[PDB]
Amino acid sequence: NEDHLAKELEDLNKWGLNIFNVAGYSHNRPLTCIMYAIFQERDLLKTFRISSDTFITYMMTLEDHYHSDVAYHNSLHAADVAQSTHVLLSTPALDAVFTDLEILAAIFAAAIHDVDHPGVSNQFLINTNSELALMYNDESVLENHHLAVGFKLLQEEHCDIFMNLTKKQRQTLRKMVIDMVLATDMSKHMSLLADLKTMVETKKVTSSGVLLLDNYTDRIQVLRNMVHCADLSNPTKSLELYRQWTDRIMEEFFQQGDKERERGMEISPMCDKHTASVEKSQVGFIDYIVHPLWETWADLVQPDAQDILDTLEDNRNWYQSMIP
Ligand SMILES: CCC(C#N)(CC)Nc1nc(NC)nc(-n2cncn2)n1
Ligand SMILES: [Mg+2]
Ligand SMILES: [Zn+2]
Repeated sequence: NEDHLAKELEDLNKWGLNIFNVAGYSHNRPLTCIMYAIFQERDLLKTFRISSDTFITYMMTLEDHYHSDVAYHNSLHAADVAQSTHVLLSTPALDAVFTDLEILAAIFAAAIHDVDHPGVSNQFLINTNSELALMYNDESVLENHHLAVGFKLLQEEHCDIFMNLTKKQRQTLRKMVIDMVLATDMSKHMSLLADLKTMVETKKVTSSGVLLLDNYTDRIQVLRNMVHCADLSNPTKSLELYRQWTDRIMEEFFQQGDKERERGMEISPMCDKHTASVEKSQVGFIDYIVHPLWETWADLVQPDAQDILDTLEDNRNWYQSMIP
């Protein structure tokens, strides 16, 4: 088992590490397992003076706060987004661009970004007058909640993985994590993409092909988009992995649609299992959301995302060919 897990972790720094296999070989603790691996790999425990005890205590508690009975927004998804963010941070076009604190913040944001997800959408929470929608005035309702839970868990006994950060680093990391988790709210997608396109249109690059990100606004705009890209990365993975993600999201969608139907509500797009095409839903998702984003990211970091973008396009056309 340990040999199988070690073999899978040979792909720790690669797009398309098989996180499903990691879950299997870690007795369904993919988030704790992959986060420990990532933090060891980047020397983050040493740099930020985090004991293994504190880190594994926090991570196990965080993972326990992902719901195992939701089909998609469980800790496997979190583990995938964290590992994908870890890969994106090391894209050669971003060499030496981000600080250690920014790296830490992004990976942490990815790990916590869907914690305590109920397996329904923001629109569902708003339209059912949820306590969470009330608390956050319908504004990034889930994403605010994920932040609330992920941060509060830091206050549990032996859980404050940021204890040895400086005061300013703690404040700045909090702000950055907030920015990156809120950037996973799909209501912010068009704004984020507009800003990414602006950065591409005005990009500055060194002689070595590395992006120049002078001011803090540009830096956080790239990091926000990076975590959003990782969140939206399933269609950019090898087809055998993408198909497993699609199976999981459609299970979660159909379950929400059943709740909507039983409440006498209008069923959300793609959530009616008696009429929904899984394949049409994926092609629309890619055409309207994922491909505009990832093509723009690819342009920002060219040529480093070329195989990722080609895989996305190939998967899109494969799904389109499977439409009934
Ligand atoms: C906020 C992220 C979210 C979005 N959008 C919803 C959880 N991610 C997501 N991931 C997949 N993976 C196959 N598919 C979809 N689909 C969205 N329409 C059809 N599919 N969405
Ligand atoms: Mg989310
Ligand atoms: Zn997510």
